[PDB]
Amino acid sequence: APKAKIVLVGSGMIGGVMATLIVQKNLGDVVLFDIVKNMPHGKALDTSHTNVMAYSNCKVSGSNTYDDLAGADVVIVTAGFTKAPGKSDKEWNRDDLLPLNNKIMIEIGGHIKKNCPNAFIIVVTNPVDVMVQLLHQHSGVPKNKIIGLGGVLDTSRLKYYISQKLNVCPRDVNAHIVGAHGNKMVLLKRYITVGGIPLQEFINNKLISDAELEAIFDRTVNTALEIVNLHASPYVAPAAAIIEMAESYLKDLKKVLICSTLLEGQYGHSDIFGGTPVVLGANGVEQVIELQLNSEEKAKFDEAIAETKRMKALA
Amino acid sequence: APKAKIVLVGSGMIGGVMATLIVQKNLGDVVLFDIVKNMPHGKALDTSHTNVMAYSNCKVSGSNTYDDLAGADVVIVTAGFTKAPGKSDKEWNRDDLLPLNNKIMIEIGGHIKKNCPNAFIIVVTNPVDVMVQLLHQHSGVPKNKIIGLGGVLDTSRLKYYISQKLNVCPRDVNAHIVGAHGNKMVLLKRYITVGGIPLQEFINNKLISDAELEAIFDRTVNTALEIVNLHASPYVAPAAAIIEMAESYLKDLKKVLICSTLLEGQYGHSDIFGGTPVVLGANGVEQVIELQLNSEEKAKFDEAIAETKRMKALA
Amino acid sequence: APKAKIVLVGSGMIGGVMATLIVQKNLGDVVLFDIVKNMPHGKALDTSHTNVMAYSNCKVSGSNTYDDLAGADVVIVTAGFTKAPGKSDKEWNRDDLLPLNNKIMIEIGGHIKKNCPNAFIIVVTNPVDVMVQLLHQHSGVPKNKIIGLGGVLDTSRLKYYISQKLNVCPRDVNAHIVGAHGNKMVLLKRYITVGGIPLQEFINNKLISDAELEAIFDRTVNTALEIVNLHASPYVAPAAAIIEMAESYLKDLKKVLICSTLLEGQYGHSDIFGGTPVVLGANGVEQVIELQLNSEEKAKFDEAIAETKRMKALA
Amino acid sequence: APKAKIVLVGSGMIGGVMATLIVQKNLGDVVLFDIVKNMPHGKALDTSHTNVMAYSNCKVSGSNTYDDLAGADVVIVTAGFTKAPGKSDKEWNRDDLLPLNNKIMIEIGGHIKKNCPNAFIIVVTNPVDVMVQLLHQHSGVPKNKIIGLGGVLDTSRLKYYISQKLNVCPRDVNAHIVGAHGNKMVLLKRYITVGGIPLQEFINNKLISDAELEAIFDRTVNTALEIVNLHASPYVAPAAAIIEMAESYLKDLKKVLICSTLLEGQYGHSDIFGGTPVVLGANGVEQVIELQLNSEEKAKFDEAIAETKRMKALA
Ligand SMILES: NC(=O)c1ccc[n+]([C@@H]2O[C@H](COP(=O)([O-])OP(=O)(O)OC[C@H]3O[C@@H](n4cnc5c(N)ncnc54)[C@H](O)[C@@H]3O)[C@@H](O)[C@H]2O)c1
Ligand SMILES: NC(=O)c1ccc[n+]([C@@H]2O[C@H](COP(=O)([O-])OP(=O)(O)OC[C@H]3O[C@@H](n4cnc5c(N)ncnc54)[C@H](O)[C@@H]3O)[C@@H](O)[C@H]2O)c1
Ligand SMILES: NC(=O)c1ccc[n+]([C@@H]2O[C@H](COP(=O)([O-])OP(=O)(O)OC[C@H]3O[C@@H](n4cnc5c(N)ncnc54)[C@H](O)[C@@H]3O)[C@@H](O)[C@H]2O)c1
Ligand SMILES: NC(=O)c1ccc[n+]([C@@H]2O[C@H](COP(=O)([O-])OP(=O)(O)OC[C@H]3O[C@@H](n4cnc5c(N)ncnc54)[C@H](O)[C@@H]3O)[C@@H](O)[C@H]2O)c1
Ligand SMILES: O=C([O-])C(=O)[O-]
Ligand SMILES: O=C([O-])C(=O)[O-]
Ligand SMILES: O=C([O-])C(=O)[O-]
Ligand SMILES: O=C([O-])C(=O)[O-]
Repeated sequence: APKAKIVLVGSGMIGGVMATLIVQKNLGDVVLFDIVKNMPHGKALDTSHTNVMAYSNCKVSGSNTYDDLAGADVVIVTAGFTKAPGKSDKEWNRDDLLPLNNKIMIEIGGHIKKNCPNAFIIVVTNPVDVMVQLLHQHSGVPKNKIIGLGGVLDTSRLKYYISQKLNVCPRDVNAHIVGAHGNKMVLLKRYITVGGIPLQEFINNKLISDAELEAIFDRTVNTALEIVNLHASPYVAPAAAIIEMAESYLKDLKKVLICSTLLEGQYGHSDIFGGTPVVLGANGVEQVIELQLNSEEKAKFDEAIAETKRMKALA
Repeated sequence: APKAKIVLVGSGMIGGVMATLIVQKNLGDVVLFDIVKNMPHGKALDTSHTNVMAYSNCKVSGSNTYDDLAGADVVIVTAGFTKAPGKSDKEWNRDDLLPLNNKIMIEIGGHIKKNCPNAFIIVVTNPVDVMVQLLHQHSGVPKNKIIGLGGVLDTSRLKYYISQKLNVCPRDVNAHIVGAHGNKMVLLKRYITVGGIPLQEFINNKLISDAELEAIFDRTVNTALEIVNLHASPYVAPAAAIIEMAESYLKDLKKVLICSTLLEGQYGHSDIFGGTPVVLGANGVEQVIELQLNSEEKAKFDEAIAETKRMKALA
Repeated sequence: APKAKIVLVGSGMIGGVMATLIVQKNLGDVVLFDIVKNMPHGKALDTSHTNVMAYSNCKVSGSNTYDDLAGADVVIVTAGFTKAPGKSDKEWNRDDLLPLNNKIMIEIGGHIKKNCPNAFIIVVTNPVDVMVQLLHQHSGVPKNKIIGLGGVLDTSRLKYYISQKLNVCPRDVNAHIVGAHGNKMVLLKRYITVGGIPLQEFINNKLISDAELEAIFDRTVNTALEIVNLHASPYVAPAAAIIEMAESYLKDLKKVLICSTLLEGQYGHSDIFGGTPVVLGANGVEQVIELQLNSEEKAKFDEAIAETKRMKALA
Repeated sequence: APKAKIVLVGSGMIGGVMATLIVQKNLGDVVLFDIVKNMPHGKALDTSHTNVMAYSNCKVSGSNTYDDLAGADVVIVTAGFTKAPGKSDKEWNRDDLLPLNNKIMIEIGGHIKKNCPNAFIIVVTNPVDVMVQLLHQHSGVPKNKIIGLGGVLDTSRLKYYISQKLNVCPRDVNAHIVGAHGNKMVLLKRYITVGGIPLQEFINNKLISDAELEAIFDRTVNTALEIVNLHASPYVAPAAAIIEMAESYLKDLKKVLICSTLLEGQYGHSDIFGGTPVVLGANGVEQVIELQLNSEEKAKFDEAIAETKRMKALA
């Protein structure tokens, strides 16, 4: 009334799952945009039939034409590479995607600025905390209208693994991972709860040990690498996390979700994007929540931001 | 496969909303049982038509026959009075329902024992922490198969009021209210989080004050009384809370939900029911979670239990 | 984005269920407006807490102030009486509500015209086909922006009863009831299908007989009277039907739903509202579908319209 | 209570989407079984994290071990090839998959018979009407406990394309495609409705022409080939169709869904599987609905069955 138009800039693995989920949730019309000929049209056609099964009414079209960004309410950018040429799966590292994906963000930014400067933008392309700022710079959109995927996905993994040990509903575990989406992501032990209860109570009761949690933390950090080596760069959970973010915007849910956003002094950092809880509603990023980190937690945050900064200089 | 059978023992205000929600969620077949002639049949007929609008397939029938408890998978007991004769709305107090509702619990307990001893039982009738134990005693069901409504409802109010001030999604506020469902309910300030973050951070940031929270606590405790004086004994949110509990059981969600359950030493209390977080799944109460209360919080818990104990002696 | 504002003009039995369902479906902010003091505020407060259980974010407020119609995207009018003074339940007839409810529609129409002339209006108050046109006249809204409840509800009953006999999913039965919502509602036997198959195939196979269908038709026509005599004027299924209609508008689903709408020559009738399939989407009534009735079916349609016309002259 | 166990025998493109949708809908625990090492474990891990985003509690595990079929409530067989070696995309034909997939069905059948003879089986592997009977023969399961995917998917395409022309909600178009899932699928023009109304009324009103419908029929038959040539063998809509079928079984919805099932005289055919409306509920195929085809429609049905029969002799 009128339906949202959601343009998926990138129609690869994450793009495909997002289109599926958008139709399931009847969230809006979908454009699967890609530079690859034919493929987005095929995925769009396949996906469009699910309107019947889902009792939805969302158009799904493919596109190779950047001007289809015109009219977009939400733009989700997954365009780019998941691996660097010559690198084995064992040495997979998001940092190595920087020289492959940087020029793509600049190009897409220019098209967003021309065609849909008032759209809400979600950047996914890795290394995401670098790429989101690059796209912010070139798209010209306001700081409250662009975020990067990271924390919703990283914490989904931490929350899930803890829930398996404790035999509780996965979403009843809450947790914070901040700073950057990469190997220096900051897993804040102090900010884990189970049914709203400090995780430390469960540790005290010997229901999960500190050593078990350490292993879960390592597993969380290395989850993408683990999945890359088993199969592929992850896509199902990334897509679900992105759609949770987009839905909070579209429906004005005002969920607290950890995303990469422009810092303007929070944690002692400015002029850079980093992962922190934000509130997503109809006005985009309605609030940037600054966790009251202690000095040791802040030092870990600084290590994460330093990686983003290092790569930004290489970009 | 086969569909759950859910018997609503009591087809009044809460019963009606529960039947509506069960059909919306396609949770199982419903029996609206009541002692009142004709009424449950009328409500059942009205409600049954919503299967079409909801794309569900749940039978909804009315009953005046206790033997319809046979085959029940879940029994929800709302049977009883919401007010005592002669009392004004201003002096409404759940304690005064004790002499009206006690004999009803005994009667229903006998029918559950005969007809559906393996059912999962949710007791709602006030004063609920007294009534749930009375029904436990007379139904003979295992301790893991019977709970009382309280904390999900009480905390829904606290969570909601805080969310309104902070402009976040209501369910992103988490909170614990324990001990008893009544005027001595224990609102645990230390156990409030917003997006998994200690509420104290928001207080420190002057986004909500300690004085504002005090007023919200008072409002939470007095919410039922407020609604009684505006309209009626509450029913929509009670129904939704009950269905959240029943659904966690039926679908094995293993949600952490605060309910009245048999204490066997937790908080220093035995041989009594009280409100505490529990995990609800396919095996009923799968875990009783004991909050690691400090001495001052425990003293408040003791005050709540003392009220339940006092009335149990009067019953 | 921004959330729809849905004003329920009338906060009685149907109003209450609608508010509940709106929060369940997260459809928009809700105002429960009524002339009765305190009651709508109490219902609103109770209902608002269900945002937590439902993972929704819809405001629910009560109102006695007509100016709260300002800003409404959807207005649902249930204001008025369900029974006439002095009449027994056995002689309940929607026609007798005419002198009670006519002035109410005029009053509400004036307030809609002043405060929300661009809102989409759903009229429920009986006798609905008369009341909807009266409100159209006094509100001044376009013909595509106002409909009356009838056919979705009447057919939910027919569809449901047939589904019970045939042991199929209720919504897999499709059926048309047209003309007017009252005792001369036209049940079109030729337009019944089961899984898209003509009902006649099932009759031929002796899975349901013509005599059984006749009894189901009578039951359908007399369903409201049946429920009135068992309990009350129906409210759960009416609410669900209304919300199905409102949702199709709000989400641009373009569902085909039978509603009372202004006829401009369809079926040989003009200058009157009657029940017919329409398509509801973002532009309101996007299409009025005229069934290609045979002469005998049309004669029944004429009998229904004649009742609406007779009462319009009395109004 | 206890959760269903759903084993996906085949963890390729359709398997992946099914696992995603099962978690979205919280339908049961999932095993992604495949002969490929590592891949199913990677997909399972990725998918499992979506329990958090979806508020679900479904295990998702990978497997290379056939014995994990033990305990299965539902088994969905997508194992096998989507294309034949040496064939271009332009000459893609499901018939050519016969020599590649036949031995796979026999092998899987033996493992089902040993490990989960009481499971409900959905066969997807092409050519599906041949493969489903082969699996029936080797698994030994009852005729009411095994179906093949076809008609839900084929009709989703027809329904969708018509809905686009008529600007109505996709699922408000109903249609039947019977006989076989392949190039001789029978598109029954007489059995198309829109909002329960004969499509012929819309043709009479010049809202869609007979020539337009002919083009839509051709498009429907050739949809898989179209998607193969644009992208890949279809997977998103196949997955959604399969999950609609599985869900109707698991939740006892009793939906009418067109599937491949054992014919025992319907349409004059026995000892073969073919596509026809069936009712899916807790007892599996609860009803086989025989459309009362006219002689010309039956001749088309016979042509479809003849293809299945021809390939069965080659198998
Ligand atoms: N931030 C996160 O939490 C997170 C998580 C997972 C993956 N990722 C990243 O997301 C990105 C996409 O992952 P995927 O699995 O979907 O990859 P993919 O390779 O399957 O899809 C990427 C698509 O981008 C397309 N593309 C390239 N240039 C384009 C352009 N200019 N415009 C439109 N499309 C273009 C490619 O043709 C391809 O189809 C990768 O960079 C990956 O590393 C980020
Ligand atoms: N625990 C909680 O958080 C909570 C919250 C709200 C209300 N309540 C309590 O729930 C109860 C029901 O509230 P309501 O608003 O639905 O009340 P209600 O008066 O509308 O309905 C109660 C129904 O119980 C019926 N009844 C009486 N004896 C019966 C019997 N032996 N078997 C079956 N039915 C019988 C009555 O006829 C009536 O229809 C009250 O006791 C109320 O105080 C508890
Ligand atoms: N069209 C249909 O299919 C259909 C179906 C069922 C009921 N109905 C009709 O819907 C109407 C409402 O039914 P209900 O069960 O909700 O009745 P109800 O008596 O419970 O509620 C009606 C409410 O309207 C209020 N009211 C009176 N004047 C008002 C005004 N000027 N502004 C706002 N509110 C006002 C009353 O105070 C009352 O709370 C009745 O007329 C009933 O006959 C229509
Ligand atoms: N009936 C229908 O309407 C319909 C529609 C679309 C596709 N299909 C068919 O479904 C099948 C699967 O399609 P897809 O897109 O998922 O193909 P896919 O190639 O992506 O996946 C098939 C999987 O089967 C696996 N496999 C092979 N042998 C196996 C065995 N013995 N046990 C377990 N797994 C085994 C492969 O390793 C592969 O991962 C194909 O035969 C396709 O033609 C049917
Ligand atoms: O960035 C990624 O690839 C991830 O974490 O899924
Ligand atoms: O017990 C009650 O009445 C309540 O809190 O709603
Ligand atoms: O109009 C009514 O009262 C009904 O049909 O529910
Ligand atoms: O069988 C197929 O490949 C299809 O129709 O999607």
